[PDB]
Amino acid sequence: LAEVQALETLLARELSVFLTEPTNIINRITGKTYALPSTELLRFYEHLEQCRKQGALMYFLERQGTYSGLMLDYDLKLNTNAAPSLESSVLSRLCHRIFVHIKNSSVLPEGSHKIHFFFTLKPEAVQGKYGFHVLIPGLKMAASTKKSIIASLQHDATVQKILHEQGVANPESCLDPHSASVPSLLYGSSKLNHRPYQLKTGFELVFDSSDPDYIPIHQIKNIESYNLVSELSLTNEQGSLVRPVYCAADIAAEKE
Repeated sequence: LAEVQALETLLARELSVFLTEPTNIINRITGKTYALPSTELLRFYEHLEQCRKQGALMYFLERQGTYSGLMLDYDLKLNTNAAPSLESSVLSRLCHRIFVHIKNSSVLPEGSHKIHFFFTLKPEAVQGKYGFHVLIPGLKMAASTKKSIIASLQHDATVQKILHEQGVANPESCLDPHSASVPSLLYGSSKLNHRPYQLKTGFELVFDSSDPDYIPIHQIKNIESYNLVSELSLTNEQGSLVRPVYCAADIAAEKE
């Protein structure tokens, strides 16, 4: 733990400079809030990944803010008491359905862009409920656009059919309706009494405004070869694999 303590004091000395005053990151272990600029987020995520690779206990939260990446928090009750299979072919269709509502939102920028979907599930169940996040960290959109996509996915009959076929006993009440507001847990961190979400697989989706009908979805190879906490952050913009796709958003109106 010696090398973990060295990083913990390093984080404390590098983030104390950004202590909130009369907010994007919360350290629930220490109860201190910080206002980090985007230029300094990559160094922060670089230090967390070091602590993650050593199994350090951390509990950092990331406020989704008004304009950031999209997260979908599912809390599913399964037909059996075992964790969901979540085969790659099933999650690929989920990506397609999620993207159909993204394209229909009319916020995507012009040109060719790479979208990355990430699926992390909770290791153990809480109150008989299993959960998994669908992180689209590089695709930055407004909070209202997230509520539109979330509301559409709640009524998406195709998504409900897939979940029910996988054994989900609550396909209509599993998607958190407040997914656009809850802070995103950084990858390696979790509550003291709960295990951290583990990344199963990610998918790469290439989209071109020229040909909108061609939507190839391929699985990501060597995801663990990247700074996972940085690639999965909804507010990171300096990732290597995940490159930001800035969607249309009225910044000020979205805050008001």
